[PDB]
Order: sequence, then structure tokens, then C-alpha cells
Amino acid sequence: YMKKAEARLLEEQRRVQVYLHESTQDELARKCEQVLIEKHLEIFHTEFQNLLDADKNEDLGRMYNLVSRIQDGLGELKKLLETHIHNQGLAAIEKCGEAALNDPKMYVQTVLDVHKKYNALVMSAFNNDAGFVAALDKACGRFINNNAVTKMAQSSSKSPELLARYCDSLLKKSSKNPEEAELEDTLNQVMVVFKYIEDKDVFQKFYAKMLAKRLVHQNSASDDAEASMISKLKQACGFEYTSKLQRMFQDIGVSKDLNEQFKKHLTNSEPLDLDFSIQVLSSGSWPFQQSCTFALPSELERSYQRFTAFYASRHSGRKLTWLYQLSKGELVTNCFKNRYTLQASTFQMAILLQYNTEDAYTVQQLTDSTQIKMDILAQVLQILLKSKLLVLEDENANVDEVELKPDTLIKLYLGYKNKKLRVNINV
Amino acid sequence: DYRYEVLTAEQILQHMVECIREVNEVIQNPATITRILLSHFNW
Amino acid sequence: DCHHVVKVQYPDAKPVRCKCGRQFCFNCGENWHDPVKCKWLKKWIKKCDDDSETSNWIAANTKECPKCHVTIEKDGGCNHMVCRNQNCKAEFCWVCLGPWEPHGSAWYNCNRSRAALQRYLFYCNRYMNHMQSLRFEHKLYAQVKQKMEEMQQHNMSWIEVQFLKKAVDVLCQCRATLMYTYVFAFYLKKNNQSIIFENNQADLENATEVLSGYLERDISQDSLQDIKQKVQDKYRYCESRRRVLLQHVHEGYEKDLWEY
Amino acid sequence: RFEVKKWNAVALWAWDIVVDNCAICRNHIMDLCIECQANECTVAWGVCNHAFHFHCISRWLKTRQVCPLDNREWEFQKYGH
Ligand SMILES: [Zn+2]
Ligand SMILES: [Zn+2]
Ligand SMILES: [Zn+2]
Ligand SMILES: [Zn+2]
Ligand SMILES: [Zn+2]
Ligand SMILES: [Zn+2]
Ligand SMILES: [Zn+2]
Repeated sequence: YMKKAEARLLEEQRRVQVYLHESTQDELARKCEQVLIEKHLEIFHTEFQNLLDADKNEDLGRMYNLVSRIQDGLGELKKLLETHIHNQGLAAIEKCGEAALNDPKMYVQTVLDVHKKYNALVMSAFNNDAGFVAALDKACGRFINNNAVTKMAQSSSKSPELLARYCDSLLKKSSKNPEEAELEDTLNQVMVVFKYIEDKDVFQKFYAKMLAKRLVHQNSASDDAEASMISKLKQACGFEYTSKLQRMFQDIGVSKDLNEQFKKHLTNSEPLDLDFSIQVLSSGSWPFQQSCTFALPSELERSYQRFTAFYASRHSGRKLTWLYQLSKGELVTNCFKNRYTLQASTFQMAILLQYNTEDAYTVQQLTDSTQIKMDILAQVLQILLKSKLLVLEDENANVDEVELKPDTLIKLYLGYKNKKLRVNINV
Repeated sequence: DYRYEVLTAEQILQHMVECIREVNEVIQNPATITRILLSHFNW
Repeated sequence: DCHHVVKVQYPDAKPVRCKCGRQFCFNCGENWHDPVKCKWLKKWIKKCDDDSETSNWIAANTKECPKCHVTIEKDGGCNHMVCRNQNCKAEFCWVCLGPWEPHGSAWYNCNRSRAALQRYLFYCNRYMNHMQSLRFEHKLYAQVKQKMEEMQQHNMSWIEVQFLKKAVDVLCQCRATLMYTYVFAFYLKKNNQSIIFENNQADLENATEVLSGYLERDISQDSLQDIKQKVQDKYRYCESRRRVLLQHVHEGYEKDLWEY
Repeated sequence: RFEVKKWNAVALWAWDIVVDNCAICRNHIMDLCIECQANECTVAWGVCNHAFHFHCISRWLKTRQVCPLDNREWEFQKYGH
């Protein structure tokens, strides 16, 4: 019927050019419109629904032409569209079920798939109409902010968290080296799924946290990639949205600079035996807390004091608070049989360097000399005993489970021997 | 938090008999006497 | 006309919402007034000076029953008044407003110059200005909505007009909190910790005006990339500042820092 | 024994101040003042050991010559860099 109606309208427009007088074209077109269409809207609406259930993206163009030829016929089409596309997207990410609630990649990919399909449909069939694009956008907002995954985890602040974690898992430095051309595109898509979420502050909290981690631990894919992501976040939400991130970036840059000047001034100070490297962060920007009441081993004190004196030189009044809980180095272990090389946090260094003198200290004895907290010592010593560096008085006890007391000796296992070199004793 | 609630006239009337039941649990008096006594004491 | 009783576990001058659409201060009865305390709101609303005159009459011809606290006008001659309320059958003396048992029983017988005017003028001026603007918010909402439609049809999408709506909402909130802050800044003897406050609020006032300006004229067209950025940058600032004002007031209450 | 080949440390950097509000703009000291924010902002110190932003205390002294936490006279004692 649609095909024939199109043909008839074409004809009766042509006919006026071979028989009748020109001042009849408009009226004849109007009457043929009111009769061929404009008196069958109901069956059109039902068919439009069925067509959307199927995927015929050509006849839908015909219906757009026809219904648009009359007054305000689109008014029901937009709402019917929005309804159908909402239902389709929601049921689409329903298939994921629980598997999505812990796999960001699959969730974001599913959302992007639905959005791409219907964006592709409403750019050709519907001539990129305004109101139809509006229908797309309303539906996408609806089914991104509330859905099966949001319901299962019991909040509406799970989708922003998942998108933040996807962008994380994307910008890290993995085994494979990502290709800049692909990376830029994938970030550009994450930005779409971003611009639909409606609570854009939880996203900033999570993104700030993850960026802080991967910047501190020197574990990042591409500096230009980080800069580009920050730049488009700023462009989509303004200079006040992304101030903390820009500062959190510029100060890693400045730290890299200042380490070089320390090296230069170091030419006349003879650093005792160690390669020193520091990162000096701001204080309001980064999400880090004070310290855990550490006692600095005597080995590092020389470099500690030299750097603090150097820093106090170049600036007027500024107070470094060292935070040892996240700071790693390297030990050489010129005490065993095979010349290993250990790599652990500063807590491990304090505890190990204690045994440079003896090998018969107890938990209380370790507490006395390093001032560390009780639970922290428990965790650290447990992880050490997990390695074959330190052994209890027992040999086959489940050291991973049997906790110890202040009056419990720790035995330096002299017979330790890993298969390889450069053991990474860390979690 | 500030826990509150919204009621209509019918429910606020039934709450009177509710409070009367609560007090008469321990007073053991006919309902009329309990209502008079409690009403003198500003509920 | 609403018919709902708002039952609560405890009267604490916190705001409640009725479900008929209204939110009021459970203790006093007015709309929710966040920085200012109830008593000063009453004292300022009596002589509010531009909304009602019957309060002048009430103060001029009525007293209040001490027990039940309803306005009472006397047109008798006994002085031995008895409160004819539902359950406030208390009796007292119309003049001394004390209990009548000893009163008249044996022997106990009952028998703004120049500167304040200017201050009141300035403060009431600001308060009434913001009241007028808060009364017209319906027109503001409809205006920006119609403008959203108009800007949208001229080859502009939907998300832009979304940010515009959020900006309007923040603007209305900021005016509604500058209101009661002016009241609070009336009854306040000038000391250091008051110039700080009366200097922050002027800045927030000015920023509010600049934002309410951006909207109306600079909606015009096809300048999205910059106007949108300006408006977003300008309403985050306003929201942060007003939260600073409220925190300052409440901390002052805690530390006993103000003087009236 | 020796077991010290390399060290990489992380240090937070903060102004040398007891408490942080600037008490003029009520911001956080490390952030930007109420003027540099609606768009160098160092910290100035007082001979009574009070600390403020620079642009805040500048305007305050422009109007009145009193340190606005201790109604006393004010003069600069240590700038900030
Ligand atoms: Zn109500
Ligand atoms: Zn109140
Ligand atoms: Zn009474
Ligand atoms: Zn009397
Ligand atoms: Zn400044
Ligand atoms: Zn001072
Ligand atoms: Zn300041």
C-alpha cells in the first residue's frame, strides 16, 4: 500500500503538468494526501511498530517520507521509537546478567553496540531528524543509568564506576603495547558513553583515584594518552571539573624535573651508596593520607637529610611529609650463597636490615626497633614468611595461617635459594 | 537523619486507640478511663 | 488546604516535607530557613515592612495567653480573664499576664533614629528584591524551557539545553539562600568575624547576578563551545561559595563567635 | 647484608602552617584564593604567626590595618614561595 501510494502521489503531481492549469498543483496534492494517507494513521502506527520489531530499514524510509508529508504525523512516531529503542537496549544488556557486574569491557561494549546500531538507523532512514535524535538520546540516558547491572549491585552509581574502571583497564601499561591510532579512537568512544551518564561527580572521584595510583607507581601507557583524556574531559565539563587532575599531572612533571637538579647538585655531595629518586606531590590534590609512624633505618638517613636540606634551600617555607607506605627500592643480599637481588617495600627493608646484626628477634623485638604498627607488622611478617627468606621455629607449619605473638622468635633461613635472580617479594 | 511520617485524619484518629492499647497493656483499666487519664497528661 | 499531620519522633527545628508538595520548619512553621535561627526570623517577619500591616494591629491590640499561646483581644472590663480555648481553661490577669490565684485575691495588685533606618533600608531592600525574584521562578523556568526548544530546533542537539536547565536550578537555589543570610546579617554587631562574612556574601551576590545575566541575553545562538563553558564554570563556583557561607554560619554557632 | 642498591621515595608537599582556612575567603590554603579562582597565589605570613593567602590579606590591609583573627597591628614577616 505504501509503494502504491507513493506511485499515485507521483502520478497526480505529474498529471497537473500535462493537462490542467498550474494553480491546481497544491490543492490536488493536498487532497490526494488527505485521502491516501492522513486517514490511515492507525494502521501506519501498527505497521511501524512491527517494522521496528523487524529490521527493514528501507520501507521505514518510505513511511518517514509519507507521514512527514502531512501535518504533525511524526508526533507518535518519535515516542514509539524511543520506547522501542529503550526496551531493546535494556534487554540487550540483560543478556550479560552477572557476567557484566565484574567485567567492565563487556558492559561498555554492549552499550556501545546498541547505541551504534540505532544511531546508524536514524541517520539514513530518518534523514537525521532533530526530534528523532532526541528520542535516541532520551532512551540512551534511561537505559544507561538504570538497568540489570545497576539493580543487581543496588545503586545507580555502578555504571560510572564501571566506565571509570574500563578507562583504567584501557590506559594502563599492559603486556601488549597499544597502538596510538587505536587508543585515540577507543578513548573517543568512552567519551560518548560518558556524556550520557548523569552523575558526573562519582566518575571524577573514581578516575582521580585510579589516575593517582597509575601515576605514582610509574605504571602508565602513554603520557600523551593521559593528556588527551584529561583534555577531552575538560572540554566536556569545564576548567573547574578537571583542576585536580591537571595539578596531579603537572606535579609529576615537576618532580621529574627536580630530580635532575638534585642529580646536578649531587655531583659535589657524593651520595653514600644508593641511587636515590623521589617524587614530590602536592598536598590538596592527591588523595593520600599522612603516614603510618615509621622509624627510618640508619642506612637511608644520610640521603634523607641531604635531600630535605636541599629542598629547604630552593623554596621559602615548605614541609615535606614523607610517606613510606608506598615507596620501593632494591636490596643486594650479600649475605647468602647465590648473590640474589630483592625488591620490596620500605617496610620490608626496615625489617630485613634489622637482621644485618643478628637473626633471633621476636615480634616485640622487631616492634622496638622499627616502631611499626601491630597489624602492619602482622601482614608484612606473614608475607615474608610466605617467602622462603624467613622461617618460624617450626618448618612445615602453615605460616600463612598461624599468627604469632610478641614472644615469638623469627629465624633467618640461611638456606634460601630461589631458582632465578631478582626476586620480587611484593603483593 | 530526621525520621518522620505523614498521616491523614483517619489514621491520626486510629493512632489514639493505638496509644490507648499501649498504655492499657500495663495500667489494666477500661479504655474510657485510660483515654481520660492520658488526655489529661498531654498524651 | 492540605490535610495531613506530620508526626515526628522529636521536635528539632529540622525541615520536613509533607507529600502534598510543601516543606516547612517543623518547629516554627515558616518555610525552611537554613542559616538563620527561628526567633530572629519571627522578629524580622513581624515588622517585615512591605508585605503585611495586620501584624501592626495584632501587636497594638492583642496579648497572648501564657498557657495556650493564642492571640487574644479583650473587649470587657473584668481583668479576670479565662481562656475559652478547647483545653486551655486557664485564668489569669489581663494586665500582668500572671496567674490569677493570688493576683487580686487579698492584696496583690497588678497596678530607630537615623542610622538604624538606613541599615534596615539596605537589608530590607535586598531581601525584598530576592523575594520578588523567587516569586517569578515559574516565568524563569518557562522562559528557559521555551528557549531550549528554540535553540534546539536551529540545528542544536538536546544535551546542550540539558546543561542550561541545570544552571537555572542552581541559580534559584543560590538566591533562596542569599535571602535568609541577609536576615541573619541584620542582627549582628560589627566585629572582625562579621566583616569576613559580609564580605563573602557580597561576592556571592555579584556572581549570582553575573550568572543570571549570562542566561537571559547570551543564550542567543551558535556560540555553544564558549558560552556553555562559561556557564558551567560559573555555576560550580556559585554552588561551592554558598556551601561555604552555610558552613561558616554553623561553625560560628558552634564556637560562640557572633554578637548581636 | 648491605642490601641497599636503590631507593625511590614519595613525599607530600605542604605549607608550613598549623591550621588551614585562610580565614578571609575560607578556602583551603593550598587551593586558589577567591580571586585567582574565578578564572602565583602564594602564602603570606604574619609576625603573630598567622598565615593567609596573598591576594586576600592584601585587600584586607588595603581597607583596615588589623590582622583579622587578633585585633592587633599587622606587618609582614615571611613571604611564601
Ligand atoms: Zn501538606
Ligand atoms: Zn523555623
Ligand atoms: Zn490559652
Ligand atoms: Zn495583673
Ligand atoms: Zn590569589
Ligand atoms: Zn594575627
Ligand atoms: Zn584566601
